[PDB]
Amino acid sequence: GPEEITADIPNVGEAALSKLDESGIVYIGAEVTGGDILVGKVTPKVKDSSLRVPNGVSGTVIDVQVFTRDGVEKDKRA
Amino acid sequence: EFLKPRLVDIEQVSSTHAKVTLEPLERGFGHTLGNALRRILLSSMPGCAVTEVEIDGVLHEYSTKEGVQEDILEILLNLKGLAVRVQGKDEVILTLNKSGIGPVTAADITHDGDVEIVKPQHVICHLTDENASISMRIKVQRGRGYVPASTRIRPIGRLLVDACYSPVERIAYNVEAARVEQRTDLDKLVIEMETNGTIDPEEAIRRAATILAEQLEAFVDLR
Amino acid sequence: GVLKIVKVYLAVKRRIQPGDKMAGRHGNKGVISKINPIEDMPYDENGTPV
Repeated sequence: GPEEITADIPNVGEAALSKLDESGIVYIGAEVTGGDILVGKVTPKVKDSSLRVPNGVSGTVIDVQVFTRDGVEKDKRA
Repeated sequence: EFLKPRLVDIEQVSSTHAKVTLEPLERGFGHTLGNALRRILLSSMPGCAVTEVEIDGVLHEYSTKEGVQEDILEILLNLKGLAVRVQGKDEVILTLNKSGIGPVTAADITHDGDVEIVKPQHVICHLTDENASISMRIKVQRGRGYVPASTRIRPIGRLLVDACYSPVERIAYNVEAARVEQRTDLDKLVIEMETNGTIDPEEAIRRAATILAEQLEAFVDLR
Repeated sequence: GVLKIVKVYLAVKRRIQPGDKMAGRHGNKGVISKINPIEDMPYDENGTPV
Protein backbone atom coordinates (compact mmCIF):
# COMPACT_ATOMS: atom_id res chain seq x y z
CA GLY A 1 0.00 0.00 0.00
CA PRO A 2 1.00 3.73 -0.10
CA GLU A 3 3.13 4.95 2.79
CA GLU A 4 1.41 7.54 5.00
CA ILE A 5 2.93 10.52 6.81
CA THR A 6 0.75 11.26 9.83
CA ALA A 7 0.80 11.91 13.57
CA ASP A 8 -0.84 8.50 14.20
CA ILE A 9 2.15 6.25 14.95
CA PRO A 10 1.80 2.95 16.85
CA ASN A 11 3.82 1.79 19.87
CA VAL A 12 4.91 5.35 20.76
CA GLY A 13 3.71 7.50 23.63
CA GLU A 14 1.90 10.80 23.29
CA ALA A 15 4.77 12.68 24.96
CA ALA A 16 7.21 11.47 22.29
CA LEU A 17 4.94 13.05 19.63
CA SER A 18 4.35 16.42 21.31
CA LYS A 19 6.84 18.00 18.89
CA LEU A 20 4.81 16.88 15.86
CA ASP A 21 1.88 18.85 14.49
CA GLU A 22 -1.47 17.43 13.37
CA SER A 23 0.24 16.43 10.10
CA GLY A 24 2.94 14.44 11.91
CA ILE A 25 5.69 16.93 11.03
CA VAL A 26 7.94 18.58 13.60
CA TYR A 27 7.30 22.25 14.33
CA ILE A 28 9.73 25.00 13.37
CA GLY A 29 11.97 25.88 16.30
CA ALA A 30 11.54 22.59 18.16
CA GLU A 31 14.60 21.55 20.18
CA VAL A 32 15.09 17.94 19.09
CA THR A 33 17.56 15.35 20.37
CA GLY A 34 18.79 11.92 19.32
CA GLY A 35 15.87 9.58 18.73
CA ASP A 36 13.19 12.27 18.53
CA ILE A 37 10.69 11.86 15.69
CA LEU A 38 10.80 14.57 13.02
CA VAL A 39 8.37 13.19 10.42
CA GLY A 40 5.97 10.43 11.43
CA LYS A 41 5.66 7.79 8.70
CA VAL A 42 4.06 4.34 8.63
CA THR A 43 4.37 1.54 6.09
CA PRO A 44 1.39 -0.80 5.58
CA LYS A 45 3.12 -4.06 6.52
CA VAL A 46 1.54 -0.53 10.10
CA LYS A 47 5.29 -0.48 10.73
CA ASP A 48 7.00 2.49 12.39
CA SER A 49 9.20 4.02 9.68
CA SER A 50 9.19 7.60 10.98
CA LEU A 51 12.19 9.81 10.31
CA ARG A 52 14.02 10.14 13.62
CA VAL A 53 16.84 12.42 14.71
CA PRO A 54 20.18 10.58 14.33
CA ASN A 55 21.79 9.61 17.61
CA GLY A 56 23.60 12.46 19.35
CA VAL A 57 22.54 15.06 16.78
CA SER A 58 20.56 17.15 19.28
CA GLY A 59 19.70 20.36 17.46
CA THR A 60 17.02 22.89 16.52
CA VAL A 61 14.50 22.61 13.69
CA ILE A 62 14.93 25.71 11.51
CA ASP A 63 13.22 24.80 8.21
CA VAL A 64 10.69 22.29 6.89
CA GLN A 65 10.09 21.77 3.17
CA VAL A 66 7.30 19.63 1.70
CA PHE A 67 7.33 18.28 -1.87
CA THR A 68 4.23 16.49 -3.19
CA ARG A 69 3.62 14.86 -6.57
CA ASP A 70 0.67 15.76 -8.78
CA GLY A 71 -2.46 13.88 -7.75
CA VAL A 72 -1.46 13.63 -4.07
CA GLU A 73 -3.57 15.50 -1.51
CA LYS A 74 -1.02 17.61 0.35
CA ASP A 75 -1.40 17.58 4.13
CA LYS A 76 -2.34 20.42 6.47
CA ARG A 77 1.28 21.33 7.22
CA ALA A 78 1.87 21.35 3.46
CA GLU B 1 52.17 35.41 66.90
CA PHE B 2 51.19 36.13 63.29
CA LEU B 3 49.90 39.60 62.52
CA LYS B 4 46.43 39.37 61.00
CA PRO B 5 45.80 41.35 57.79
CA ARG B 6 43.03 43.92 57.61
CA LEU B 7 41.22 45.58 54.71
CA VAL B 8 42.70 49.08 54.81
CA ASP B 9 41.75 50.69 51.48
CA ILE B 10 39.38 50.29 48.54
CA GLU B 11 40.29 52.43 45.52
CA GLN B 12 37.28 52.38 43.17
CA VAL B 13 39.16 53.34 40.02
CA SER B 14 36.00 52.95 37.92
CA SER B 15 32.57 51.37 38.23
CA THR B 16 33.99 48.02 37.06
CA HIS B 17 37.60 48.39 38.29
CA ALA B 18 38.73 48.48 41.92
CA LYS B 19 41.78 47.95 44.12
CA VAL B 20 41.59 46.37 47.59
CA THR B 21 44.53 46.66 49.99
CA LEU B 22 45.16 44.06 52.71
CA GLU B 23 47.70 45.06 55.36
CA PRO B 24 49.80 44.01 57.24
CA LEU B 25 51.08 40.65 55.95
CA GLU B 26 54.03 38.54 57.08
CA ARG B 27 56.60 36.92 54.79
CA GLY B 28 55.13 34.55 52.22
CA PHE B 29 51.54 35.17 53.31
CA GLY B 30 51.14 37.95 50.76
CA HIS B 31 51.58 35.66 47.76
CA THR B 32 49.73 32.78 49.44
CA LEU B 33 46.63 34.86 50.13
CA GLY B 34 46.95 36.63 46.78
CA ASN B 35 46.89 33.42 44.76
CA ALA B 36 44.21 31.75 46.90
CA LEU B 37 41.94 34.79 46.66
CA ARG B 38 42.66 35.19 42.94
CA ARG B 39 41.65 31.59 42.22
CA ILE B 40 38.54 31.79 44.41
CA LEU B 41 37.48 35.16 42.96
CA LEU B 42 37.94 33.94 39.39
CA SER B 43 36.15 30.62 39.95
CA SER B 44 33.51 30.99 42.66
CA MET B 45 32.03 34.48 42.75
CA PRO B 46 28.23 34.55 42.38
CA GLY B 47 26.42 36.78 39.94
CA CYS B 48 23.26 37.26 37.91
CA ALA B 49 23.18 36.23 34.25
CA VAL B 50 20.64 35.98 31.46
CA THR B 51 19.47 32.39 30.99
CA GLU B 52 16.23 32.51 28.96
CA VAL B 53 14.83 34.95 26.39
CA GLU B 54 11.34 35.10 24.87
CA ILE B 55 11.04 37.48 21.90
CA ASP B 56 7.52 37.85 20.53
CA GLY B 57 7.15 36.36 17.06
CA VAL B 58 10.52 34.55 17.24
CA LEU B 59 10.64 30.75 17.19
CA HIS B 60 14.41 30.14 17.29
CA GLU B 61 17.70 32.02 17.26
CA TYR B 62 18.62 31.03 13.67
CA SER B 63 16.12 33.52 12.27
CA THR B 64 15.58 37.19 11.50
CA LYS B 65 13.00 39.70 12.70
CA GLU B 66 11.74 42.38 10.33
CA GLY B 67 13.03 45.84 11.16
CA VAL B 68 15.86 44.53 13.38
CA GLN B 69 19.48 45.12 12.38
CA GLU B 70 20.85 42.08 14.23
CA ASP B 71 20.11 38.40 13.88
CA ILE B 72 18.24 36.79 16.77
CA LEU B 73 21.40 34.85 17.61
CA GLU B 74 23.36 38.12 17.77
CA ILE B 75 20.65 39.60 20.01
CA LEU B 76 21.05 36.59 22.30
CA LEU B 77 24.83 37.10 22.32
CA ASN B 78 24.31 40.76 23.27
CA LEU B 79 21.90 39.77 26.06
CA LYS B 80 24.53 37.31 27.31
CA GLY B 81 26.72 40.37 27.93
CA LEU B 82 24.02 42.18 29.92
CA ALA B 83 25.24 42.94 33.45
CA VAL B 84 22.46 43.06 36.04
CA ARG B 85 22.39 42.97 39.84
CA VAL B 86 19.25 41.55 41.45
CA GLN B 87 18.31 42.27 45.07
CA GLY B 88 16.39 39.92 47.34
CA LYS B 89 15.65 37.15 44.83
CA ASP B 90 17.54 34.58 42.78
CA GLU B 91 15.39 34.85 39.63
CA VAL B 92 13.68 37.75 37.88
CA ILE B 93 11.84 38.37 34.60
CA LEU B 94 12.62 41.67 32.88
CA THR B 95 10.43 43.14 30.14
CA LEU B 96 11.88 45.00 27.15
CA ASN B 97 9.52 46.96 24.90
CA LYS B 98 10.82 49.30 22.21
CA SER B 99 9.41 50.90 19.08
CA GLY B 100 10.74 53.13 16.32
CA ILE B 101 14.16 53.54 14.77
CA GLY B 102 17.16 53.56 17.10
CA PRO B 103 19.42 51.41 19.25
CA VAL B 104 17.53 49.23 21.72
CA THR B 105 19.76 49.28 24.81
CA ALA B 106 19.61 48.05 28.40
CA ALA B 107 18.12 51.41 29.45
CA ASP B 108 14.90 50.50 27.59
CA ILE B 109 14.32 47.49 29.87
CA THR B 110 11.27 48.05 32.06
CA HIS B 111 12.28 49.40 35.47
CA ASP B 112 12.25 46.87 38.31
CA GLY B 113 12.75 47.90 41.92
CA ASP B 114 14.84 44.85 42.81
CA VAL B 115 16.89 45.01 39.58
CA GLU B 116 19.76 47.40 38.84
CA ILE B 117 21.22 47.84 35.35
CA VAL B 118 24.88 48.70 35.88
CA LYS B 119 25.52 49.64 32.22
CA PRO B 120 22.34 51.17 30.75
CA GLN B 121 24.10 51.93 27.45
CA HIS B 122 24.65 48.22 26.71
CA VAL B 123 23.28 47.83 23.19
CA ILE B 124 20.85 44.93 22.83
CA CYS B 125 19.82 45.42 19.18
CA HIS B 126 18.94 48.08 16.60
CA LEU B 127 15.51 48.86 15.18
CA THR B 128 15.75 50.19 11.63
CA ASP B 129 12.07 50.60 10.70
CA GLU B 130 9.80 53.28 12.13
CA ASN B 131 6.92 50.79 12.39
CA ALA B 132 9.21 48.09 13.79
CA SER B 133 8.74 47.12 17.44
CA ILE B 134 10.44 44.53 19.63
CA SER B 135 9.09 42.98 22.83
CA MET B 136 10.98 40.39 24.87
CA ARG B 137 10.91 38.72 28.28
CA ILE B 138 14.42 38.14 29.65
CA LYS B 139 15.00 35.64 32.45
CA VAL B 140 17.86 36.61 34.79
CA GLN B 141 19.05 34.00 37.30
CA ARG B 142 21.62 34.06 40.09
CA GLY B 143 24.37 31.46 39.94
CA ARG B 144 28.10 30.90 39.89
CA GLY B 145 30.62 29.60 37.40
CA TYR B 146 29.90 28.85 33.75
CA VAL B 147 26.71 26.95 32.90
CA PRO B 148 26.19 26.20 29.19
CA ALA B 149 22.64 25.91 27.89
CA SER B 150 23.39 22.54 26.28
CA THR B 151 24.27 21.12 29.72
CA ARG B 152 21.12 22.64 31.26
CA ILE B 153 18.09 20.38 31.76
CA ARG B 154 9.86 24.38 27.27
CA PRO B 155 7.51 26.02 24.77
CA ILE B 156 8.83 26.85 21.32
CA GLY B 157 10.21 30.39 21.28
CA ARG B 158 11.91 30.22 24.68
CA LEU B 159 15.58 30.55 23.71
CA LEU B 160 18.23 29.34 26.14
CA VAL B 161 21.30 31.51 26.70
CA ASP B 162 24.62 30.21 28.01
CA ALA B 163 25.06 31.62 31.51
CA CYS B 164 28.41 33.12 32.53
CA TYR B 165 27.36 33.91 36.10
CA SER B 166 30.79 35.07 37.28
CA PRO B 167 30.85 38.88 37.72
CA VAL B 168 34.66 38.87 37.96
CA GLU B 169 36.51 39.49 34.69
CA ARG B 170 40.16 39.95 35.72
CA ILE B 171 42.14 39.51 38.94
CA ALA B 172 45.71 40.62 39.58
CA TYR B 173 47.57 40.90 42.87
CA ASN B 174 50.83 42.57 43.88
CA VAL B 175 52.72 42.09 47.15
CA GLU B 176 54.84 45.09 48.12
CA ALA B 177 56.60 46.53 51.15
CA ALA B 178 54.39 47.88 53.93
CA ARG B 179 55.21 50.72 56.33
CA VAL B 180 54.42 49.59 59.87
CA GLU B 181 54.65 51.53 63.12
CA GLN B 182 57.65 49.50 64.32
CA ARG B 183 58.08 46.59 61.88
CA THR B 184 59.85 46.47 58.52
CA ASP B 185 59.31 42.82 57.50
CA LEU B 186 55.60 43.33 56.74
CA ASP B 187 54.07 43.37 53.26
CA LYS B 188 50.77 44.59 51.88
CA LEU B 189 48.72 42.88 49.18
CA VAL B 190 46.98 44.99 46.53
CA ILE B 191 44.29 43.04 44.68
CA GLU B 192 43.24 44.71 41.43
CA MET B 193 39.86 43.43 40.26
CA GLU B 194 37.96 44.18 37.06
CA THR B 195 34.33 43.07 37.23
CA ASN B 196 31.11 43.68 35.31
CA GLY B 197 29.99 46.20 37.93
CA THR B 198 27.49 43.85 39.59
CA ILE B 199 29.53 42.90 42.69
CA ASP B 200 31.05 45.10 45.38
CA PRO B 201 34.84 44.62 45.65
CA GLU B 202 34.76 44.40 49.45
CA GLU B 203 31.84 41.97 49.21
CA ALA B 204 33.83 39.89 46.72
CA ILE B 205 36.93 39.83 48.95
CA ARG B 206 34.96 38.85 52.06
CA ARG B 207 33.09 36.26 50.00
CA ALA B 208 36.33 34.68 48.79
CA ALA B 209 37.81 34.71 52.29
CA THR B 210 34.69 33.03 53.69
CA ILE B 211 34.84 30.37 50.97
CA LEU B 212 38.50 29.73 51.76
CA ALA B 213 37.87 29.52 55.52
CA GLU B 214 34.98 27.09 55.09
CA GLN B 215 37.13 24.96 52.78
CA LEU B 216 39.90 25.09 55.41
CA GLU B 217 37.57 23.93 58.18
CA ALA B 218 38.12 20.34 57.00
CA PHE B 219 41.91 20.61 57.41
CA VAL B 220 41.65 22.59 60.67
CA ASP B 221 40.45 19.39 62.37
CA LEU B 222 41.96 16.58 60.31
CA ARG B 223 40.35 13.17 60.87
CA GLY C 1 7.13 5.92 -6.82
CA VAL C 2 7.73 8.79 -4.37
CA LEU C 3 4.50 10.08 -2.86
CA LYS C 4 6.04 12.96 -0.92
CA ILE C 5 9.28 14.25 0.59
CA VAL C 6 9.72 16.17 3.86
CA LYS C 7 13.09 17.90 4.31
CA VAL C 8 13.89 18.97 7.89
CA TYR C 9 16.86 21.28 8.50
CA LEU C 10 18.54 21.00 11.91
CA ALA C 11 20.86 23.67 13.27
CA VAL C 12 23.36 22.57 15.92
CA LYS C 13 25.96 24.66 17.73
CA ARG C 14 29.23 22.76 18.11
CA ARG C 15 31.21 24.16 21.02
CA ILE C 16 34.95 23.60 21.22
CA GLN C 17 36.05 20.55 23.21
CA PRO C 18 39.08 18.26 23.60
CA GLY C 19 39.60 16.17 20.49
CA ASP C 20 38.88 19.05 18.11
CA LYS C 21 41.56 20.08 15.62
CA MET C 22 43.01 23.60 15.66
CA ALA C 23 45.62 25.11 13.37
CA GLY C 24 47.33 28.34 12.43
CA ARG C 25 48.22 29.44 8.93
CA HIS C 26 51.82 28.21 9.31
CA GLY C 27 51.19 24.47 9.33
CA ASN C 28 51.11 24.39 13.14
CA LYS C 29 48.24 21.96 13.68
CA GLY C 30 47.16 20.20 16.84
CA VAL C 31 44.38 18.59 18.82
CA ILE C 32 42.95 20.16 21.97
CA SER C 33 43.86 18.02 24.97
CA LYS C 34 42.29 19.94 27.86
CA ILE C 35 39.91 22.81 28.59
CA ASN C 36 41.83 24.48 31.41
CA PRO C 37 39.95 26.58 33.99
CA ILE C 38 40.63 30.31 33.77
CA GLU C 39 42.34 30.42 37.17
CA ASP C 40 44.73 27.62 36.12
CA MET C 41 46.01 29.32 32.96
CA PRO C 42 49.33 31.18 32.91
CA TYR C 43 48.81 34.90 33.48
CA ASP C 44 50.90 38.06 33.25
CA GLU C 45 51.75 40.74 35.81
CA ASN C 46 48.44 42.48 35.03
CA GLY C 47 46.54 39.28 35.82
CA THR C 48 45.56 38.72 32.18
CA PRO C 49 45.63 34.99 31.36
CA VAL C 50 46.57 33.54 28.00
